[PDB]
Amino acid sequence: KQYIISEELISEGKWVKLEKTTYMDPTGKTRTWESVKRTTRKQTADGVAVIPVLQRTLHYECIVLVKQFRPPMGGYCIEFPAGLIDDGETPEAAALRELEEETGYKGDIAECSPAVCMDPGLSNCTIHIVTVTINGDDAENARPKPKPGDGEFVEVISLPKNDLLQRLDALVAEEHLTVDARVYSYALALKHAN
Amino acid sequence: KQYIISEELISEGKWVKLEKTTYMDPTGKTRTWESVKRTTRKEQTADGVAVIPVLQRTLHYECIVLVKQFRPPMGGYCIEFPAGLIDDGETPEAAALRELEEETGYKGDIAECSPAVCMDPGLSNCTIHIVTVTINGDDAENARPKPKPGDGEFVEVISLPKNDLLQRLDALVAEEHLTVDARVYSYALALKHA
Ligand SMILES: C[C@@H](N)c1ccc(-c2cncnc2)cc1
Ligand SMILES: C[C@@H](N)c1ccc(-c2cncnc2)cc1
Ligand SMILES: [Cl-]
Ligand SMILES: [Mg+2]
Ligand SMILES: [Mg+2]
Ligand SMILES: [Mg+2]
Ligand SMILES: [Mg+2]
Repeated sequence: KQYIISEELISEGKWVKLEKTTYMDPTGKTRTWESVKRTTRKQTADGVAVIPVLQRTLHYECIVLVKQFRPPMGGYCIEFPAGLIDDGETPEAAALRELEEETGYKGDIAECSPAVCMDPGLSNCTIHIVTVTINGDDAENARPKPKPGDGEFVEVISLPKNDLLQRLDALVAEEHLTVDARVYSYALALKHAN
Repeated sequence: KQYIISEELISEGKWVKLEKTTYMDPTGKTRTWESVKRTTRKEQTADGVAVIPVLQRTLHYECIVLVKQFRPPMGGYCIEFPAGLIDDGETPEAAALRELEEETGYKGDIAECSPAVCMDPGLSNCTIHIVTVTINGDDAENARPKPKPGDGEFVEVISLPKNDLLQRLDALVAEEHLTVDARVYSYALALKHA
């Protein structure tokens, strides 16, 4: 019933552009929206986010997260490891590379989502959520070597999966950080299950 | 260590703006970023709310109540948690219960309310509270729920069992052109992983 009529460029930066979208509502009334898009997509999606399950025998399973200064937020955020998918990369492979660059961990693909939207009221940004287990007992993950590209400054924070939500709430209360909504959603459902 | 130096307007719409952010990196070097922000945020603790609505009924498996809407930024239909912006002076909890009723017809009870969490911190400053609400579907008020959408809001309600949410979401994605929201997918993945 609904569809895009036209998109007017309002402003293009190097990384992000702003558009005026004209669309047909289900009545037959023409309406407008202000949309954002990244200029970097071709791809299955703009990016990947990695859910990295760190498994070490005789330890709690942990979820590996990253803390970074985020200039749109003017502050530090706690997120799943994540980045853009390179021209001609599969989402799986983008996931293992990002996880290594950002955390030093080398992991295994467990499962891969379809393309899912980041903030559909605002942007067309999409990611694949890639679940990855990390054999924390293998020698290659013993002393993880993070390989951060230019201008990435990443702190690695591992939290137990079985208490994820309480541990994040504690970091927020103590450290003036913003947790990522996907992280929080995941943490919430771990408590809401069963 | 890192902090904002300046924020320069590039382009302001009625609803969304684009800014050039200058910040200090942890090496002591100036860098820039392109930041999106919504024009509607005032004194709220966040831009919006998303509602995790747990529909409870005697002799029924618990359902998660979701909404399907056309999203002009995406050029297509998206499956999301019920959600909207927080009105000036409104509490996140009030916004949540109101949005939930407007979009779905259901009258919820507050369970919990997150701190403000970021939607896409590499792109925007946009934040929400994620509000978990239970719906007593045995209450006569919630028997034949009537949406009360606002102007230009066109919503379909989809209720899926919590105990099979991820497979049911995948089935819907198999049947049509539609994108699942990343928070919904994250929550569904955690329910499997638990
Ligand atoms: C119903 C009407 N008051 C309205 C119309 C469009 C929008 C909007 C939101 N985000 C991006 N672009 C446009 C908000 C409100
Ligand atoms: C590596 C460095 N040239 C760089 C710097 C900034 C960004 C960026 C991304 N999204 C929005 N705004 C800015 C991407 C890359
Ligand atoms: Cl897992
Ligand atoms: Mg990253
Ligand atoms: Mg990266
Ligand atoms: Mg809404
Ligand atoms: Mg609404």
